[PDB]
Amino acid sequence: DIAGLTPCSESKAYAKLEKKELKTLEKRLKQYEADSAPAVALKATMERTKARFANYAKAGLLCGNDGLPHLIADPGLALKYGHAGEVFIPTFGFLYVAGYIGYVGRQYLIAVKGEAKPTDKEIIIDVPLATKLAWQGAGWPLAAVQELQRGTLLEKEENITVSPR
Amino acid sequence: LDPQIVISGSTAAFLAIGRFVFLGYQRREANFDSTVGPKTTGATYFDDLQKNSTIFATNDPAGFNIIDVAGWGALGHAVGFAVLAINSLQGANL
Amino acid sequence: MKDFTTYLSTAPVIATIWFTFTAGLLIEINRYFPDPLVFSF
Amino acid sequence: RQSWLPGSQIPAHLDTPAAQALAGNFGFDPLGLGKDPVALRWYQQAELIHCRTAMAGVAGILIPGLLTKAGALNVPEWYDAGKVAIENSFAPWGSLLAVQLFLCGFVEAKRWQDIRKPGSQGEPGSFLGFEASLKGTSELGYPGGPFDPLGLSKEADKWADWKLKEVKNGRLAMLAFLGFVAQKYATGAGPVDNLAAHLKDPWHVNYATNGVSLPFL
Amino acid sequence: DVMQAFGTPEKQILIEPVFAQWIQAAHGKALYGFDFLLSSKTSAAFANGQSLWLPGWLDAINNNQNSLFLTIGP
Amino acid sequence: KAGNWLPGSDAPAWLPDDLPGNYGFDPLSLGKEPASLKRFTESEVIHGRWAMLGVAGSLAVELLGYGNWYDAPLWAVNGGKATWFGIEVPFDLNALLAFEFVAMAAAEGQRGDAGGVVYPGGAFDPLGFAKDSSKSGELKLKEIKNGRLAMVAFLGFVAQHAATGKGPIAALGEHLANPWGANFATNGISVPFF
Amino acid sequence: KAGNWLPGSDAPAWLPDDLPGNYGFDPLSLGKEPASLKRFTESEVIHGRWAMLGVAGSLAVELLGYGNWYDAPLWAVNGGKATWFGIEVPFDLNALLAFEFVAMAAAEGQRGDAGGVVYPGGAFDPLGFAKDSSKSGELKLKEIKNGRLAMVAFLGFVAQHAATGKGPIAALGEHLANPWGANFATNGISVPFF
Amino acid sequence: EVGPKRGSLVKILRPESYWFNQVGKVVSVDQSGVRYPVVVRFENQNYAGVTTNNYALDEVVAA
Amino acid sequence: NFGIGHRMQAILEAHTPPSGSLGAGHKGLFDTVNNSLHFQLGLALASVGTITSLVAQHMYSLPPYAFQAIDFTT
Ligand code: CLA
Ligand code: CLA
Ligand SMILES: CC(/C=C/C=C(C)/C=C/[C@@]12O[C@]1(C)C[C@@H](O)CC2(C)C)=C\C=C\C=C(C)\C=C\C=C(C)\C=C\[C@@]12O[C@]1(C)C[C@@H](O)CC2(C)C
Ligand SMILES: CC(/C=C/C=C(C)/C=C/[C@@]12O[C@]1(C)C[C@@H](O)CC2(C)C)=C\C=C\C=C(C)\C=C\C=C(C)\C=C\[C@@]12O[C@]1(C)C[C@@H](O)CC2(C)C
Ligand SMILES: CC(/C=C/C=C(C)/C=C/[C@@]12O[C@]1(C)C[C@@H](O)CC2(C)C)=C\C=C\C=C(C)\C=C\C=C(C)\C=C\[C@@]12O[C@]1(C)C[C@@H](O)CC2(C)C
Ligand SMILES: CC1=C(/C=C/C(C)=C/C=C/C(C)=C/C=C/C=C(C)/C=C/C=C(C)/C=C/C2=C(C)CCCC2(C)C)C(C)(C)CCC1
Ligand SMILES: CC1=C(/C=C/C(C)=C/C=C/C(C)=C/C=C/C=C(C)/C=C/C=C(C)/C=C/C2=C(C)CCCC2(C)C)C(C)(C)CCC1
Ligand SMILES: CCCCCCCCCCCCO[C@H]1O[C@H](CO)[C@@H](O[C@H]2O[C@H](CO)[C@@H](O)[C@H](O)[C@H]2O)[C@H](O)[C@H]1O
Repeated sequence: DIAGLTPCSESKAYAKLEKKELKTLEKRLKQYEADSAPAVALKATMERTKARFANYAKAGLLCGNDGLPHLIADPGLALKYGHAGEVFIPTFGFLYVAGYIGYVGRQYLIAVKGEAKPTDKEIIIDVPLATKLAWQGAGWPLAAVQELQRGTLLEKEENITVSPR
Repeated sequence: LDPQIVISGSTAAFLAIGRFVFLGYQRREANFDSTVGPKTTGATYFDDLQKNSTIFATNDPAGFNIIDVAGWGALGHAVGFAVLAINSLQGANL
Repeated sequence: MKDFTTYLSTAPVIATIWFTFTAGLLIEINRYFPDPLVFSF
Repeated sequence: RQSWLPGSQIPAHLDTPAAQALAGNFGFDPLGLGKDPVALRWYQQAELIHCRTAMAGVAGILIPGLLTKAGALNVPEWYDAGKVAIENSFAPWGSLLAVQLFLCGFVEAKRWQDIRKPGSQGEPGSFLGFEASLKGTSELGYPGGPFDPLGLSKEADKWADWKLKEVKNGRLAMLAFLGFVAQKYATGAGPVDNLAAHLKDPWHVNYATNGVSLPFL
Repeated sequence: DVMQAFGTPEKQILIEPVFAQWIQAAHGKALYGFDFLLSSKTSAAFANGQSLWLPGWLDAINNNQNSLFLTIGP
Repeated sequence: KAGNWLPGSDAPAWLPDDLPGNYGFDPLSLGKEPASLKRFTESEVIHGRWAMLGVAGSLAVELLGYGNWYDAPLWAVNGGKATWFGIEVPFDLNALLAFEFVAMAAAEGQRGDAGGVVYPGGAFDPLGFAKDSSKSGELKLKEIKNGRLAMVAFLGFVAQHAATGKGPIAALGEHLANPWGANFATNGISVPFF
Repeated sequence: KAGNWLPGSDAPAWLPDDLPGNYGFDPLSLGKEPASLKRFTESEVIHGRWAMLGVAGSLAVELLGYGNWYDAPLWAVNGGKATWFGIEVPFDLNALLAFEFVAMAAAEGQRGDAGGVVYPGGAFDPLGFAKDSSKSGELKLKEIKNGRLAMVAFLGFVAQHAATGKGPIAALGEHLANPWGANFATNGISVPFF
Repeated sequence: EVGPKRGSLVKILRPESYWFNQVGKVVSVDQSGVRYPVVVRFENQNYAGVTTNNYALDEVVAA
Repeated sequence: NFGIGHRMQAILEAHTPPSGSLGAGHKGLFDTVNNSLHFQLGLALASVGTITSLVAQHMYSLPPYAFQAIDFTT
């Protein structure tokens, strides 16, 4: 009851979709014998389907008139109604990893800037240095904040610019 | 509701606050001839349509000509008719 | 084999290895934790 | 040298005179979080606050837990005590948290401004004469004065070891609270009951034999 | 597309446009249940318009056969 | 310089010590420019005097029994017959609205044509309490501090009413009847998660 | 310097011997700064005089039979008709609350405008007992010691009531009736487990 | 003498140059009174593939 | 020519924020707009296109013409 969206545990279109997918799979399964390789595969697929539907209905997901789970992007509606694991939690889950990648690459660039040929340390990766930085980039948020507060994350007006500034 | 009373009063109040209250401020603001110079220095007919061809002299001591009168009375008529119209539907929202 | 390991440290080889690793990690995560639409565990 | 890894290369920022003065410096910085001396100072303050808070809280968890396992008290489990205490309380938890955040923000903002400039809360006229006793000491994080009634910081013989005891018991207590959390989420019982169940059958009651910690095993 | 191809449309990323739906409910669309400004029959914004455009506006915006603030989804 | 607003924080260099009410509070650096600071110094005292009068009125209208500050203007709407101290007044909304426009226009235009004037001794200082002396500086400090307190108090009136729907004195009585069950945290407005 | 507070402990250097009541007790070093120490010296005597009056009143209200100090304010709540020596007084809570605010505001403002004044001879010394002499120092010592004792005694009133629910004289009678079965250790409050 | 030394690092203040606000190493300064005597070699080439360019005493600044 | 009203140059040269957050602000902008036909044309095309999109978005939601919204092709 957020935007007229019913829970997927209470929606009938959701159960209809589940039984429809299972009917497709068992109509494929009728063609094979008891324990064939295709029969094993289709039974595993049916089990995965039932598990997926149970696990989406168990996760408190909201469904529309089509019986499909709809995600709640808004923090405040996601945190009020228990939908933070849809978009809100994976947001910071992603941002951690993305800042991880960016911070590690940044540290690698800054570390290889000192060498005589910094370009050949970019087509030929310094793997020990890269792995050291990849391991110690797990604390990228704290290090990035502390590099932001020292004024050493940013470059000053030494960057290059076109003639009309 | 006496629309004559309402509109005469609005116009009189606005003319008063234009003559006695906001005349000095309006004269201080309207004196733009500054960095902001005249629109035209030319002598064409279309350059003259932008000059003040007629300075509206007034024997009012504070310098309150027919243009100040027109403006403050227009504001007064507008506000008086707003009062009359908002009273016309016998109420207000809040 | 210093030169061979220098070759393996080249951008395309390292990219291939790293993306094989990332894709295999994601594939194994999706095999053992199938159909993760939401963070609920 | 007293390292965490006897054969490790200790980072150069934890071998400096400014860092070897810090309590409990065993060279542990595999992520390089304190390579900036200012960040190392701020994180030393964070470590001290976390360690003292965790010591207080873990005592308040397991000491009354041990005393209710021994019958001296009937304190509920630490994951139940909030509901029990708020159902016997004069106030809702919201007003409680509000008063708490005001009272804690005041003293923590004073501590903050003392971290920003050491010895600044002793600016005369700020408090009502009590600001005199709020200058702290030469060492940040060790304020002293009214926070030191028994005067145990006035030795310069037991001072380094006092520091070390504090920081080590505090790291241990931080780990202990993390363990309380994980053991509740993995067992559903209290920490002292977890200790009892491990001591009655260690080789079949541990984190390897619950279904949470090692799903592959 | 890949989820509909694999026959599993319940795995789609269907993010509900709750901001535009909140705006719509602020204009009086009672389909979402936000009950904020003009969909809230107790608000001052709703009360002060009832002598005015709001009856017609709310009969027109809650009619789902016109194009006045169409119902929106993922 | 009277106070610090943040013990340990050294004062901004653009706030003079001779300014009445200077605690060094300009974290946004709004008064860094001297002309901006002069306008703000006048506007602070004006807002503060108006807020002192406003809080005095919102408290006197409820302590004397004529309702709260919020429900006073609901004679224009919801009927008519304005009252003052119980004495009904022969002015409807339009008449007194227009007279207020006219009177306040005259007054505030006379005030604005004076440039920056915040302490106009003479016709506004008949009892002779401020002559730019020790007492005058101390009284300016008192004025600005009571004005800041009254501004905070009127913001509190507005917020407490928008959250609770009560009056200032009614909310004070609610709090004294239940200090822990009746505060900003116990309404379902201020702290939503609570 | 009168006493040591800890035989063997040598006195702090910031506490002057000429200070009435100096036993060298500053283990927290709160009075190390001279201005802090001056404020504390005034506040100690003020707290002590107020506590002497308060203990005298809490003892006289119970020794004369008008209940305890804690139950005296329950006429404002729980009904009305304040009494004094049995004489009912025609003041409800609001009237005397406001008059107390006004009177104590006047008094303590007159006291605060005096700067640091703790021994204001004259209108407060009519019988002429203290003229900054040998007797004056001895009497200041007596005053501060009785004030410290009365502060301890009022803290005892509050704690003993919060633990037992009795009055001071009622608790004294309980203790004299059973010195070993009625003390701080026998209530289920002071000592945690028993 | 005029110009920076023959190994000094120098920053370019010619706006139309590819290395505007970029640090290059001085190769040579022509002591003859010529326009653009300072020869600056850069470690990153321009769009034409050139790594050096001639700059005036106005258009170069130390470090 | 009647002595009352604003001069756009005054309005523009007066709107210079303190804090220099916009630098000189809109100083010298009246000349730039009034002497450049391409500045005027860009402003006019911007506004005209934005209000053309407004026309499109509002004439379908609030059909002004009778028996429009039932002529679907229209
Ligand atoms: C940018 C758009 C976008 C977005 C947001 C998504 C999002 C998603 N897709 Mg879709 N997809 C996309 C584009 C996108 N996809 C495209 C372009 C294609 C076509 C190629 C597909 C094809 C596709 C398929 C076929 C499937 C998905 C699936 C998924 C889900 C993956 C869940 C998962 O793997 O959990 C992974 C969970 C994690 C926690 C991993 C996070 C990463 C690391 C491990 C976290 C760090 C931990 C720790 C710090 C590491 C320590 C160090 C380590 C080295 C040990 C998720 C909802 C799957 C699904 O089930 O959807 C419902 C699925 O079957 N997608
Ligand atoms: C602070 C120290 C501390 C202590 C004394 C204990 C003690 C215990 N834990 Mg807990 N635990 C801790 C920290 C601690 N834990 C932390 C930090 C975590 C999060 C990773 C956990 C997570 C955890 C789980 C999930 C479970 C236990 C369980 C147990 C019990 C069985 C041991 C086990 O399965 O391995 C403990 C598991 C670990 C991963 C080891 C963490 C130990 C850390 C590194 C500190 C201690 C190491 C130290 C050098 C040696 C002991 C110090 C001691 C003398 C003070 C036992 C009572 C199990 C239980 O309840 O059984 C009844 C159980 O299921 N613990
Ligand atoms: C503050 C704290 C605990 C406080 C506990 C409190 C208040 C408990 C309160 C209560 O229980 C009671 C009392 C009673 C209950 O009824 C109520 C509550 C309220 C529940 C724990 C901190 C706990 C903090 C922890 C566990 C931090 C661990 C950090 C680690 C391991 C960091 C490691 C590294 O950062 C370094 C050191 C160096 C890097 O280079 C490498 C890495 C590895 C990154
Ligand atoms: C709160 C307020 C201003 C607050 C400003 C603050 C905090 C500014 C803070 C800062 O800027 C500084 C200082 C420095 C910056 O670096 C930092 C920030 C943080 C940005 C003004 C209220 C100002 C409030 C005023 C002027 C109130 C006037 C009230 C009146 C006239 C009331 C009238 C009535 O109540 C009666 C009398 C009877 C009723 O029936 C009718 C009505 C009309 C409702
Ligand atoms: C206990 C007390 C203060 C104790 C302070 C101590 C120990 C300080 C100790 C230290 O700081 C030093 C010295 C030095 C530091 O280095 C060390 C420490 C240790 C930190 C004050 C009480 C102070 C107590 C005072 C002021 C009491 C006043 C009581 C009054 C007015 C009572 C009034 C009534 O009882 C009647 C009359 C009738 C009733 O019906 C109504 C009421 C109102 C209840
Ligand atoms: C002689 C004299 C006098 C008197 C005078 C007078 C009396 C004057 C008047 C004047 C006036 C009397 C003026 C008027 C003006 C007016 C106006 C100017 C108007 C306008 C209007 C308008 C503009 C309108 C608009 C509108 C409309 C049309 C409709 C509706 C809407 C609106 C409202 C908007 C005296 C005694 C003082 C003395 C001195 C001299
Ligand atoms: C290049 C150039 C140019 C051009 C440019 C352009 C083209 C731009 C555009 C722009 C644009 C195109 C813009 C747009 C904008 C928009 C806006 C800005 C909007 C706003 C809105 C608002 C503000 C709203 C409000 C509201 C709402 C929200 C709803 C309801 C109502 C109201 C009112 C409340 C020129 C010539 C100048 C010159 C220079 C260069
Ligand atoms: C809250 C509900 C009521 C809202 C208040 C309505 C205010 C509307 C103002 C309209 C009249 C404006 O004029 C009024 O303010 C101007 C400043 O802004 C003053 O202008 C004054 O300050 C300027 C500062 O450079 C200078 O031009 C002069 O010193 C002076 O003219 C006018 O002297 C005054 O008459």
